Amino acid sequence: NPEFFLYDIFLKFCLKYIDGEICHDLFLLLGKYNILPYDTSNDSIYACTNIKHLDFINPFGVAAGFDKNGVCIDSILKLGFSFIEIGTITPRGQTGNAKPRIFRDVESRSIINSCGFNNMGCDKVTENLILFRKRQEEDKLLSKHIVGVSIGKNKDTVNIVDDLKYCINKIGRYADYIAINVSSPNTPGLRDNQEAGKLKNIILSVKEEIDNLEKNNIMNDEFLWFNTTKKKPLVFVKLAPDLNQEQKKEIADVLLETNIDGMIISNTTTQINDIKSFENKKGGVSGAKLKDISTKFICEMYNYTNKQIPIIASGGIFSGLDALEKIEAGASVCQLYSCLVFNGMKSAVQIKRELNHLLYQRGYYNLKEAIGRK
Ligand SMILES: Cc1cc2nc3c(=O)[nH]c(=O)nc-3n(C[C@H](O)[C@H](O)[C@H](O)COP(=O)(O)O)c2cc1C
Ligand SMILES: Cc1cc([C@@H](C)NC(=O)c2[nH]cc(Cc3ccc(C(F)(F)F)cc3)c2C)no1
Ligand SMILES: O=C(O)c1cc(=O)[nH]c(=O)[nH]1
Repeated sequence: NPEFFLYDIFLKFCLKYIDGEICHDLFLLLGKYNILPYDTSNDSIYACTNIKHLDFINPFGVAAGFDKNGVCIDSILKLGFSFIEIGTITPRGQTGNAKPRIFRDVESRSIINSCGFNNMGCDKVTENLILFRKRQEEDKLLSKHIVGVSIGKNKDTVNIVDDLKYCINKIGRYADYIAINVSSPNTPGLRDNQEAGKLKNIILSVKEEIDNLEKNNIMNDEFLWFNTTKKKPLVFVKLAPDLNQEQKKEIADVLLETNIDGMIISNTTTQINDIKSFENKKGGVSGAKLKDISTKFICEMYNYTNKQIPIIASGGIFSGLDALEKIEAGASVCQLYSCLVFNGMKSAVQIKRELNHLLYQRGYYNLKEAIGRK
């Protein structure tokens, strides 16, 4: 804990004096050289959870966009997170929009971004994940930690599906699950793929390409799936909150039609117009202000899918209570982003015990029961 205390000092100075992207890069540099603190505590057995046959030692991971290139997986997980979603990645590396592209508002614990899927591309990120998977076998703090991969398209690409299949064939073996990103607001025209007709086509094509890796392989499953599950990656789809309610219904049954393994709710939003310092800026907003809207989006989709599609929660989770709200709404695991930005190295340590203490007070035996009790 003395270690976490020092990094909070650096955090505060960063938020006030340094550009956000520069801080974010320092974060990842510290992680790349393994000088962040560790959370070596046994996670409460009553707080574990699962998405279908995917097991999470605890209900908290890091959302996509934090480690877009998988250069910092070890150290983020060792902060106390049960999993991480890297990406979103694209087939080829791209620069994204021009800096400064991210702006934070400490006062409201909110953020606005317009990066534009900047990443090194899938060939490079794949070799980064392979190395992690090698280290994972050597490190007892990394065993049973889940790594998912968010996948998208390039600014230039016309065929959304052409980009996804390439990513899968390249990096599918090493992923525990795949997250289809059709919810980013800062790449023009991507959300249009969320319309049921286009989406169903995308899911089915994704699910297909995963199986073809399994089908044609001379070696056993033990050597094909170089991941944590030793099984083929699940398939999740991350959705945006800026949809009218009828659009949500058409998506729901498509998920049911395709037997999607899970749904991530939600992505950043553009509906927010209250925050002063973002009035000048463009892009998708995340943080506290996104909390209430994310929670509702969960209960609706949980409704439209008749509770048959596992939910991953995202958007405005800072507290152990914020988490229980997302779980009660029907979510099984929670993803964090803004919290890490405003709370720092201690984010996972703190939110885990808060939820633990809260589950006991509310009289829940374990976390699984609290799911969807609203
Ligand atoms: C700077 C930044 C980059 C992001 N990049 C991605 C991304 O590449 N893929 C994705 O699905 N979501 C991305 N997101 C959205 C977050 O992953 C998360 O879904 C959203 O920020 C809500 O979480 P929060 O309220 O805890 O911050 C990004 C968000 C931010 C602020
Ligand atoms: C992409 C993208 C995201 C961003 C913005 C939104 N991220 C951040 O502001 C951010 N991330 C992680 C932290 C915690 C942190 C803690 C300590 C230190 C150190 F090193 F100083 F001790 C640096 C950072 C912050 C403040 N900019 O680009
Ligand atoms: O990479 C990005 O710019 C991005 C993607 C996304 O899904 N959401 C977001 O806010 N930014």
